[PDB]
Amino acid sequence: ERRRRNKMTAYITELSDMVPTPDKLTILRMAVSHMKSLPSFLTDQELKHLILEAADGFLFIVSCETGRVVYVSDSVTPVLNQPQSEWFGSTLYDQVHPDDVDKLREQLSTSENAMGSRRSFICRMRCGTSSEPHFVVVHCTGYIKAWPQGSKFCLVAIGRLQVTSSPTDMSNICQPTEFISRHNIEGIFTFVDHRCVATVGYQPQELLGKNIVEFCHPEDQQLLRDSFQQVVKLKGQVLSVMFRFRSKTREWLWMRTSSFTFQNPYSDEIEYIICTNTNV
Amino acid sequence: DAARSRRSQETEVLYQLAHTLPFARGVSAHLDKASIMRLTISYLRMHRLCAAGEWGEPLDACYLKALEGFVMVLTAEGDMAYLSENVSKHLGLSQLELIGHSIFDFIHPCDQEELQDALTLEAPTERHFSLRMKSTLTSRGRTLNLKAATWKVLHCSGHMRALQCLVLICEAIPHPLEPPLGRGAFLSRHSLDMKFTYCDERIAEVAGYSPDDLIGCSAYEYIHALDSDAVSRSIHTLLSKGQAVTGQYRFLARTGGYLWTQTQATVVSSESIICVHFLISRVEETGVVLSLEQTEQHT
Repeated sequence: ERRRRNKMTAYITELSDMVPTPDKLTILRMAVSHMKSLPSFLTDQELKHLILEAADGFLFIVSCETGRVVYVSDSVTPVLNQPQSEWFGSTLYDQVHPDDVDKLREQLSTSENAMGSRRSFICRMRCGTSSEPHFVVVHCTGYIKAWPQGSKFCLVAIGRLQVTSSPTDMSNICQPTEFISRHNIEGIFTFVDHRCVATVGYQPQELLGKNIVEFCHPEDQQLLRDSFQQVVKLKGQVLSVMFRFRSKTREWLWMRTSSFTFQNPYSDEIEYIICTNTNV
Repeated sequence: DAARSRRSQETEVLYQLAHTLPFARGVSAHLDKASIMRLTISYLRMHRLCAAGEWGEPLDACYLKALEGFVMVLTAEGDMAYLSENVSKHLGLSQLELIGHSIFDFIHPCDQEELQDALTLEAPTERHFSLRMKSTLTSRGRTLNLKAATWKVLHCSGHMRALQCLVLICEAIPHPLEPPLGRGAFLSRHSLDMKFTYCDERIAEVAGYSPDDLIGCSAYEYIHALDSDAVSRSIHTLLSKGQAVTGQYRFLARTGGYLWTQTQATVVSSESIICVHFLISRVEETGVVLSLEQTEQHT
């Protein structure tokens, strides 16, 4: 209770610094009149702006029966690089990836869930395109509302980009420089991405089921073996090795393989070894 | 007798100030003096913050209604500058009891470091993190007094903005049925090592797998290697906090190719994991074999 009286001192000092326009009760008097100088904690407009500061999204309202856009907020332009010209007068199906139409229609159905019911789904929507449309993943959450024929049902929703972290080759914009593989602890190719075709000349199925040593120059094979055994004895830390890899055609290639073991997040057992194979 | 008189008038003007608070009539009758002070100070601070924004419509109220989570803006010291009302729907604790207090008195201890690194492939100011917050809710409502409060995992996403604030939308991961089922999703059950113990039949339409063949296999074998790290981190979160939401990742179809997916995982009770996978794409690169099982099935 000495704490209780001392927090109340601090508080009166905080309100001292907060009121622009003394003794504690004089502070309280001028703060009373200041509060009356200005029912919810925030205004709906303030909360709207706060939400738009948090999420990279836009509000839309569409008819449940046809997807017809009845409203879109101007923040659809910074979000999707799309003028309001493109949304008003169209339906939501005009904006989404064709493969998403069915899902959208099911989300817009009010057969078993209507007035006040919630909706949460993911679709892909058209963005501003210079020359074939380009789609972006949008997470939509909203509710069903009778829109004042009679009052038809409508989805009132916010669509957002970048709700999580976004999910390659980045040094040569034209031809791939490397490919990722996975191996069992024995060294057998159990996963390779299609960039193998451009980097070493083999189709993925020409590597899967075979051992990486089978593609290593004999003079380098022991070094590759040593490095792989070492990465198996390490637990997730990357180790690099450089060796001569045999192409499907076009001779031997210097290749940097940097590997690490994938540890099961629970059992800590080795799921596989992950490899980035880069033509040096 | 003059000291009393002055203190009585202090309490009177403080209760009048409580009457100036932006809440319904009669709510101030349930507030103590410390709460009155905290709420008034925080109201003035939030008004100062909203006045710094460079900008009335009936469609405004739709925004919070369209959100599933709640609004929370935190200061640079970690004090809960503002919370929207619907916070009561997610934590039981109301905005009355939470506005003006420090977030760290309601965060799981082992998450305080993560939050501290958040308050100081990703845009520089954008924030995505999972936070265990104190919640007094059960399936029957607000039945827990604050000391038996449980930890609720919140997927928080937002922006560092400029004093400097962190403005977040915080969403709950729903806890996971009966036919008829919907499109764009399937359900799976795994042991803690993520080996399949059950999988929705819709997987056959989605990726061409029969659920029986997946039983016993490691889920990590079915993700694209490019999504390796991310899925790993998600599972780590799932193992330490009890629930997690993955990013977008590629799930390998039976005979080749992959499809884009985002899943919510929940640890259940000895323990097991339930995954709800929402599909983003149909199978892409259908004629491309990537895994050894894929070429074993393509033949």
